Amino acid sequence: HMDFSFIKALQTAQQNFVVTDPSLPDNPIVYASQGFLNLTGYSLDQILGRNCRFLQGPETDPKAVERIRKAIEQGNDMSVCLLNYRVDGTTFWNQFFIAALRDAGGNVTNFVGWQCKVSDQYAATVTKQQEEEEEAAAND
Amino acid sequence: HMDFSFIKALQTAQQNFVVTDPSLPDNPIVYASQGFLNLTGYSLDQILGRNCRFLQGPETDPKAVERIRKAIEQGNDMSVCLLNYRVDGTTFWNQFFIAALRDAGGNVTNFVGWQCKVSDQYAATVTKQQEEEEEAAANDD
Ligand SMILES: Cc1cc2nc3c(=O)[nH]c(=O)nc-3n(C[C@H](O)[C@H](O)[C@H](O)COP(=O)(O)O)c2cc1C
Ligand SMILES: Cc1cc2nc3c(=O)[nH]c(=O)nc-3n(C[C@H](O)[C@H](O)[C@H](O)COP(=O)(O)O)c2cc1C
Ligand code: NA
Ligand code: NA
Repeated sequence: HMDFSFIKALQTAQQNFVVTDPSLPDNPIVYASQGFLNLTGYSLDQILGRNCRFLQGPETDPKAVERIRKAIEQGNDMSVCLLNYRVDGTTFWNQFFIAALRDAGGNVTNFVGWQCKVSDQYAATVTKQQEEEEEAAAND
Repeated sequence: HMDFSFIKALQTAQQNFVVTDPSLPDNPIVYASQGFLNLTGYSLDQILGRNCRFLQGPETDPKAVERIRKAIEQGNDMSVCLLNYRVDGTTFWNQFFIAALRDAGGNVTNFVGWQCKVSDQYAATVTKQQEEEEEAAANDD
């Protein structure tokens, strides 16, 4: 159950992340780390106030995006590896974690998204495990 | 280790981390990632069942360790940059995050510690901010 301490931790450790505000229209970015800007090639001015879906493109697996979409609807933390796109259309494997931050009332005030770029070889092992988990699940 | 979402995230992202069990004497390591073993030079046989304090040595700031000690006592998540030691006695700057993980009853069942190695130059800017925050605080308290 992560709090503002998690944002401070990601910031000081120079991680790639964004903070969104679900009380605003389309749950937009309200903060992006210098690491995120370096990873994606966007300026802060190009992404502030925008939904993170601009990272997706035609080879992104819609099943991975659906897992993120459901986690946001439910306020559930989760992680998934999926293909994302830079400002120039080049791709990277994003081992992605999303956490819902709640106030003392237990209301979700913000989401944090942490992007870790992984190698093609490692992504192939992680997406194979995800494909296997997805099948085990659709058998139960 | 766990079904805790954050532990799964740290594991899949190949981070350096440990999980402890505060229900056991001296809150020992019950899980360490391959990244932690690679960063510190320890093998699992040397660290399972041990308190993480083996990472400290003479140049570690005791004020940083005290902040971690208090966070554990209170079940508060926090981060701090402090000097830590590998098994061979060589040092590295550990930008460190600790989180308390709770069951449905809200009891702390585990702590997770996430170690990010940072450069001497970057650590110098972070510890300066810590020194400045400590003074600003003692001008209130
Ligand atoms: C904090 C946060 C971070 C996100 N980061 C990513 C990301 O790194 N990659 C990605 O493909 N989608 C990311 N998303 C997901 C999209 O913003 C979006 O929620 C998803 O595409 C589902 O919504 P849609 O169907 O309206 O596009 C993130 C969402 C949030 C709230
Ligand atoms: C999950 C967890 C991870 C820890 N990781 C570190 C670390 O990376 N570096 C460190 O110097 N101390 C770390 N500690 C702190 C020590 O284990 C210990 O709590 C601290 O030295 C204060 O207690 P003591 O006064 O009994 O030594 C960690 C503690 C826990 C519970
Ligand atoms: Na796009
Ligand atoms: Na030692």
